Amino acid sequence: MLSRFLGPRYRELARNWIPTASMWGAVGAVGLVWATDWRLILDWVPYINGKF
Amino acid sequence: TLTARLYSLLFRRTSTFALTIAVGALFFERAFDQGADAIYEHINQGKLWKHIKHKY
Amino acid sequence: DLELHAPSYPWSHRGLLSSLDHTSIRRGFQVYKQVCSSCHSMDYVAYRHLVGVCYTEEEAKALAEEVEVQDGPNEDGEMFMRPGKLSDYFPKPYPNPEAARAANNGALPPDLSYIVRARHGGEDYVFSLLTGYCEPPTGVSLREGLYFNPYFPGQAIAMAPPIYNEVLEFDDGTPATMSQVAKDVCTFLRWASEPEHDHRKRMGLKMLMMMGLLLPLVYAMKRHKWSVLKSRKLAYRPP
Amino acid sequence: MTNIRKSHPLMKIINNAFIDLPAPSNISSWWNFGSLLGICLILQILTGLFLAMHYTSDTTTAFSSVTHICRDVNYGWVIRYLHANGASMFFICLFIHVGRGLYYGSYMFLETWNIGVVLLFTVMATAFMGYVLPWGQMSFWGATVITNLLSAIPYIGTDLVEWIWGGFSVDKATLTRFFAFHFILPFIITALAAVHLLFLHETGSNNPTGISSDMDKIPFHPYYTIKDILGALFMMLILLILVLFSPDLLGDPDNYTPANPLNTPPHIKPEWYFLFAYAILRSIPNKLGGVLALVASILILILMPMLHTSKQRSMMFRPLSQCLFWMLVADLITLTWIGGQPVEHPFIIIGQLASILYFLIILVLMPITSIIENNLLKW
Amino acid sequence: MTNIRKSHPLMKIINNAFIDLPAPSNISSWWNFGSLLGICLILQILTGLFLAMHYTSDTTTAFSSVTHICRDVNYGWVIRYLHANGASMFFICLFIHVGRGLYYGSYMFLETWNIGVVLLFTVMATAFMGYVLPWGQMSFWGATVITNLLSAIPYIGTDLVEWIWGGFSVDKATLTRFFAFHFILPFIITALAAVHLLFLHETGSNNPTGISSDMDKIPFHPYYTIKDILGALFMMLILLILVLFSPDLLGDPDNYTPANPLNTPPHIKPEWYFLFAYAILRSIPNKLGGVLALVASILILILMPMLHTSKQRSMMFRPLSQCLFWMLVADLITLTWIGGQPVEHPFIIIGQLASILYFLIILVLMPITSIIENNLLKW
Amino acid sequence: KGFSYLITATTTVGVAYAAKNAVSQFVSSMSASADVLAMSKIEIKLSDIPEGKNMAFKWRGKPLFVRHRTKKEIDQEAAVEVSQLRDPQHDLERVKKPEWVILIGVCTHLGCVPIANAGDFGGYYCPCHGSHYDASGRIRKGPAPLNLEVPTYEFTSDDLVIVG
Amino acid sequence: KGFSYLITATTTVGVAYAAKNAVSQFVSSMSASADVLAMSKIEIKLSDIPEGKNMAFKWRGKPLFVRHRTKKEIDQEAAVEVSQLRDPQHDLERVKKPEWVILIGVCTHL
Ligand code: HEC
Ligand code: HEM
Ligand code: HEM
Ligand code: HEM
Ligand code: HEM
Ligand code: FES
Repeated sequence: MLSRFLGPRYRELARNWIPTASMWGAVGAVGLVWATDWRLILDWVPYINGKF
Repeated sequence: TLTARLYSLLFRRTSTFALTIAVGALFFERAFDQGADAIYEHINQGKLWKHIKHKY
Repeated sequence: DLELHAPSYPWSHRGLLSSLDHTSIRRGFQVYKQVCSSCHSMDYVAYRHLVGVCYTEEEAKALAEEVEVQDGPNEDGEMFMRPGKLSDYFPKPYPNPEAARAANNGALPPDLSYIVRARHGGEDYVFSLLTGYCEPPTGVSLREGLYFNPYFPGQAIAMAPPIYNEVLEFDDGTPATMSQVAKDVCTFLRWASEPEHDHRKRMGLKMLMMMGLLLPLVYAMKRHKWSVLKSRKLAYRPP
Repeated sequence: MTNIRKSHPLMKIINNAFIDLPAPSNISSWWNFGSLLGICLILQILTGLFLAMHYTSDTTTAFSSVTHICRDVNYGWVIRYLHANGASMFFICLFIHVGRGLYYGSYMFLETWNIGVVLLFTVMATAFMGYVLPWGQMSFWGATVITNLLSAIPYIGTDLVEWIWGGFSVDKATLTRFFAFHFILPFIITALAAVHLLFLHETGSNNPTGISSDMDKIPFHPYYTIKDILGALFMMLILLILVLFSPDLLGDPDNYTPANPLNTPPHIKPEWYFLFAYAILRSIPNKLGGVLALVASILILILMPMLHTSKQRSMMFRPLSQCLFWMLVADLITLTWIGGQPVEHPFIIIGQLASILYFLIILVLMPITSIIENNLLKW
Repeated sequence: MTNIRKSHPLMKIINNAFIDLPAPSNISSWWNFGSLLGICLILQILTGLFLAMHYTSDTTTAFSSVTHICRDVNYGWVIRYLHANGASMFFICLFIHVGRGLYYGSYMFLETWNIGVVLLFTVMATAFMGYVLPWGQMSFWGATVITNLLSAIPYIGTDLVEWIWGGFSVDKATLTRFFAFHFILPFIITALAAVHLLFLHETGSNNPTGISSDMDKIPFHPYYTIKDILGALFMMLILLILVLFSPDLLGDPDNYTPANPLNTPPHIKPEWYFLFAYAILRSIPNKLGGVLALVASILILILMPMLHTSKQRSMMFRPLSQCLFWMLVADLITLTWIGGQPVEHPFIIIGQLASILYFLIILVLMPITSIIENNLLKW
Repeated sequence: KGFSYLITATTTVGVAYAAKNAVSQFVSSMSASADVLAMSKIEIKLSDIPEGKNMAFKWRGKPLFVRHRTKKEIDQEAAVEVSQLRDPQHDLERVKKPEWVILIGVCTHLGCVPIANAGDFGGYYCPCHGSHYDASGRIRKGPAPLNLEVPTYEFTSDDLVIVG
Repeated sequence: KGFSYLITATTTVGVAYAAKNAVSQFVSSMSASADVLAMSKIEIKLSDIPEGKNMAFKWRGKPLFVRHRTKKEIDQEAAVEVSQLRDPQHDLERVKKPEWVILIGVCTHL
């Protein structure tokens, strides 16, 4: 976890996997709000909000 | 074909696959619950407490 | 001996996805309160469960305060009597089982919180029982105090006729015919035994639909991923 | 440098047990029940824990606790009836599993077969204690009868019975110890099921044909895993139908009366899944003979690898023996029905013949027949 | 013909486990605390079961049931005090085991160390719940305080408190569910311990010298089986002095009082094995900071493998680091004593200083000392 | 590929809904029971308690104190100083009827039982650490984080107050 | 060899003593607790009661009717035909003391 991981190839690899990791995090966020039935997000949503 | 565009758009990436599944479940739970409650109240009409609440 | 089984009556809730008529539950609670509660008990059901099923909150509160229920020791050293509220179970009519046995001829009125889930036959039993009273047949002489009911095991139930025509006045104005009273009380007792009867059925409905959807697709998945083995078309080429 | 599936020490066993396990290519659906058992056990563990979440194993409050679960706790009725019907369905799959083992000649696998017999014993004991827990009329009276059956043992009978009771009769102590035993035993079943799988994996599996499939094995992951999931979905279908449309279909209503040790119920029938032995227990007039017959009815599975004599491992190619096996299944159904019925004129003799024929098929008829086709097929 | 010990599946597993496992010869006494842990766990698995069969987990009979076990049960007091003092000795052995791992650099076996941290977490949760079970004044009030600590988490911290509580306060549901979880969890401990051993076997034990001893390994069966027998018996010696002579020596006497949610006890503490973390809890004025410090005090063991900078993995040859380690041990004992005392002058400042010193040693002093250490020895 | 993966996607969304709506069953089961909720509703507080006296209950599961403070005790809390402490919060502000002051019972900042009734600095004296809550509950002698938070209520009438 | 194996034998005999005691504590903890063998145990009745008196008792969990069966009742019970009785138990075989007959107060048949 040191200067080894810092380098142009590692930065480029970061850039390559940023879209995938970021929208994986989006997947996780959507799954979390769905599972928890988080109102503070779901109220702002369309048709879904009619559940409450 | 609509299926071909669908796959090329949001099915190739497994992470986009998961996003599609999750956002689909978001609306599937809503639609299925509304539809099943609708069928249930239609089958049992005038018997559930919701249908007879207004009397009292 | 013999055991005359109860015929299968066509109850409204008998259907696969049919729930009880909650207005019939409202009517069937009144008969329990004014007739059955005089000797029987429903200890496992409180006024709280009544709301949203056959009464609203204010009516439930008024009904609960109609009766008087015992609360714990006051700040003086003794029992203090208070009117009931939402979180009070249905009042016991008799202080203890011994008082119940002594007050009656010597029998015990079973609690109705489960009498429909305990008697073999269910509602069809109880209804028929309440409507099965008749003159004992010739050659049978029941003791004084015993009453003849063919559906009751032994035909020697110690129950005074509970329901007679025009026993109580239904608030909505439905006629007080013994059949109506018995039907409503049996629906109410079934609800008391199985409070989830509505929701369970509702849940079942959904289970019917989605498992009617998951089962093919999952099967469609299996044949999808198992087709490689099902179209192998082997070949043997020895020298 | 190496696949984590086959590099991580913990992942080694999982990969070799469920991912890259060589399984026979022609495995029928009758083997899916092997998964259906295990998955079902987890529900019994999963549900049974939540019942233990709200439960006071006390004579004066156990029934009240169960009613409070089914009436007050959020969706407590779901968990309770899921648990009970899951136990019944568990025994359904256990019987089907034993039938599959008998048919396709799996008892040649010895160690797995004996371990499975031990599993069966433990599961039946667990179900007995579980039915004791609700403390209804049938609960208490069936427990009293079944534990009194142990008095037939010579010399140490009464002391053993009083030991199991924890006192002089089924009471506070009996219920309290039964709850803890019911808690512990399923974990023993889980460890023993792990041992079962460990023993099985060394001999592969028995395909329906019975011939060795070592040369037609297939990877486990893309295959049966999905088929096992489909089987689990069908099992969930049956279980959910049972729970959601008739929770007390497989259960005597008399249990809903609080256990009163003053009134014997009109019938003392145990659960549906025990009568097949209970009927045998009723058949033998002698009490000790009855208990020995009852235990031997289950123990007879151990003798099965010894009694097999047909030179073919499986039952796929033995017609007369197949008729015998289906006669055995019909006998089991008849024994269950007889155990359901009381002890009267038409049922006593039927139970006698059912027990005699059930033992006769396994001990005499099946091996003698197995000789017959061997002589018929020029070997 | 093959030797059954090294050919039978179960016998092969046991043989590789603790029969012919190549272990270092210079393994000191401090490694015995490995086996002893499991032994106590086994005893803890055992006695609790015999407690669980006379415990009615209800707030109106829990204390009465415990008194019943101690008084009107054949040799029940022995079982109950065996349970309590066995918990105390289990935590003694766990702390000594963690100290051994820290000293001789056994955290270099990564997976075993992580699994050990998980075991520590789950066993401490189990012990907390078990101490809640007897339903004394100290039990109830400690449960209230400790669960109420979870309110500090933002947003969703409030909701977890009633979820765990099962209501609006520690009441019926909390006691029953704590009994259920306290029953189930030790089997999870057993599973994780089996995985711990599994991970340890792939590298072998670490000798006190730290350097690999693959040229000196000796078989386990003749030598260490008797050594761990001696260790377990010696541990039983102390345990029996605890139970038989002064049973309530480790425990607040106020626990022998029916729990009453109307009178806080004058003196409030967790058990002796939790006071050390309670010290850091009361050190940080901020509630959320207190909970984070509580988690970190244990979780900091996960950072230890990374912070190791000395070229030696063994602490035998590290004098300065040895003084630092013993200062850390004194720091932990000081934290325990401070947690015992009420929060007043001068205990408050001593607690702050001890917490800061503990974190500072584990995070900063040890690595800097290791670096100057290596500089002092040409590496 | 789209057709096959669409079959897979539909199966996955069905399984997802089932899994959510079963794990939610279990979690809600472990949540608070209906009886607890029906006990945590409005609680019946009656006349009983006479003036100038503090008495306790266990509403919501916590040791609520309702102190009937005399109308003279209302004037005595009027003399209770405000600004210089941590929580001035005049007793009139807390409760509409200072004749009947009510507050949840737990001492914040881990305190031994403050002596009840009129106390000696105005309503209590917390022995473990300072504070010594006022007759309105406020931190009377000390900066102790905050006073015993007052439960909300919709009191029916005098000698009839319901708390919730 | 004899010396070393004597050390072995003494160790294992001490361990056998300790092991039996340790397991016997558990097995006895299985056995009837003190309370259950103080009330459900034998309860010792009385015999000062007059003739033809069913001394009302409550033990074993059930009521106890110990009645002083008078001589007339004794001979009537003995003369009662066992064959017609639903129970195939003769009066003299059912009772050890004809003039003091003890029965559990509960009836069968609920
Ligand atoms: C009014 C609507 C009702 C209903 C639905 C029932 N009862 Fe009664 N009951 C009474 C007594 C003394 C007994 C004991 C008789 C015996 O069990 O031997 C009973 C019994 C019952 C049963 C049990 C029948 C069975 O199958 O076991 C049931 C289902 C039942 N009752 C329902 C006494 C009374 C009254 C005395 C004044 C009144 C009024 C009622 N009962 C009314 C009702
Ligand atoms: C081997 C799997 C299991 C089987 C076959 C089984 C079987 C049963 C049965 C048949 C009942 C009676 C249910 C009723 O009559 O309503 C029962 C009850 C019970 N079981 Fe289980 N059980 C199993 C696993 C477990 C486990 C692991 C636990 C504990 C975690 C548990 C806890 C309970 C409890 C508390 C009851 C009483 C509540 C009730 O009656 O449902 N069970 N069990
Ligand atoms: C606790 C319940 C049980 C579980 C979880 C279990 C688990 C399994 C599993 C998963 C399989 C592989 C799938 C299969 O072949 O069907 C299997 C196979 C087997 N089990 Fe069981 N089993 C149980 C009970 C039994 C019983 C009661 C027996 C009989 C005594 C038994 C004997 C066998 C045999 C012989 C096989 C090999 C079948 C074959 O591959 O042809 N098991 N078991
Ligand atoms: C991981 C090992 C275990 C530890 C460290 C542990 C710890 C404890 C502790 C500290 C107590 C409180 C004792 C007291 O205050 O008197 C306790 C009580 C209890 N434990 Fe455990 N326990 C363990 C395993 C078990 C198991 C496996 C069971 C169930 C079989 C069990 C059942 C009980 C019961 C019923 C009580 C209440 C009886 C009592 O407190 O005296 N324990 N446990
Ligand atoms: C549940 C309680 C535990 C059990 C039953 C257990 C079991 C064992 C056993 C039997 C050994 C081998 C003997 C020994 O080297 O000491 C061992 C080694 C080890 N355990 Fe644990 N352990 C437990 C808790 C922990 C904890 C809390 C940690 C630290 C986080 C840990 C880390 C280790 C390490 C590092 C080793 C290797 C020691 C060496 O190589 O010298 N264990 N464990
Ligand atoms: S002690 Fe009660 S406020 Fe500090």
